[PDB]
Amino acid sequence: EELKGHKGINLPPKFSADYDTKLSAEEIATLEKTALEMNKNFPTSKEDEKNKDVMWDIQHLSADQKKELSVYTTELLNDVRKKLGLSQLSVSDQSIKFAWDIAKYSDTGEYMHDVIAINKAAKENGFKEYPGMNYYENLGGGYYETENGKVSKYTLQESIRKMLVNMLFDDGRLGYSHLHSLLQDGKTALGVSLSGEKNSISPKIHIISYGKEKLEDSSQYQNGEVASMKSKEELQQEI
Ligand SMILES: [Mg+2]
Repeated sequence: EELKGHKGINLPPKFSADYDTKLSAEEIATLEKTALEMNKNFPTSKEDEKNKDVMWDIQHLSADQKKELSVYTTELLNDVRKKLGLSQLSVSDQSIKFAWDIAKYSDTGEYMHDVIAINKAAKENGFKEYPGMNYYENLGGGYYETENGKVSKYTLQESIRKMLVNMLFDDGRLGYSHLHSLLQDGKTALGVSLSGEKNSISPKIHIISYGKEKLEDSSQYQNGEVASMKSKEELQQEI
C-alpha cells in the first residue's frame, strides 16, 4: 500500500531550519534521538522489492534515470521545505547537467568536496565561482558500494533517504552545515549525481542546489518542474 511505502521524512516536534541555535542542549539531544528513531526504517512497498533487481550503472545512467534520481530526492526535500514554509525546488535539465558535471570532475579518490571540480562545473554551466569554497554541494560518502559500477535503484533510494535523515537530524559533528544548506531559503533548483570508480567502497552522492542568484547575469535559467509528492498528512487527512 501507498502509506506503508510512503518515504516522507517524519519531522520531530520543535524542528526548524535552525534548531541547533533555537533549542537548548537537552532539547537538541531529544529532537535528534526522536527523529533518528522515527526515521530508521526505509519505508518499502512491493514496487520497492522489484527495484532491488533494477540495476543502475552509476557512470552510465540514461537521461530518464538521472531525472528520476533528482525528482525522487527533490520530492523528499520539498516535503520538509514546504512544511517549514521554505521555497520549493525544481528539477531541470540545467540542474541535472550541472550536478553531473560536478560528479564527472570530482576526484574519485577524494572524500571531501572537490572545490576545483565544483567551480569548474559552475563556470561551464554559467554559475558563479567561489575560489576554494563550496556553496553548491552536500556530499554523502560511503552510503553504498559499486559492483562493476552497478547498484540497485532500491539501494540508491534507500541511501539517499538515509543521507537526508542524517543531514537533517544528525549533523552536529559537522556544525549543522548540511542542515542549514538543505533548508536554505530562496533555493529554487536541485540536481543529484553520483560518482565513483567501478569497484569502490567509497562512491558518492552529490546533492547540488541553489537559487537564481548563483547564475551569472548573462546565464540562461531554466524554470524546470517543481517536484511535489502528496504529504503523509494530506493522505491521512483524505481517509
Ligand atoms: Mg557534505
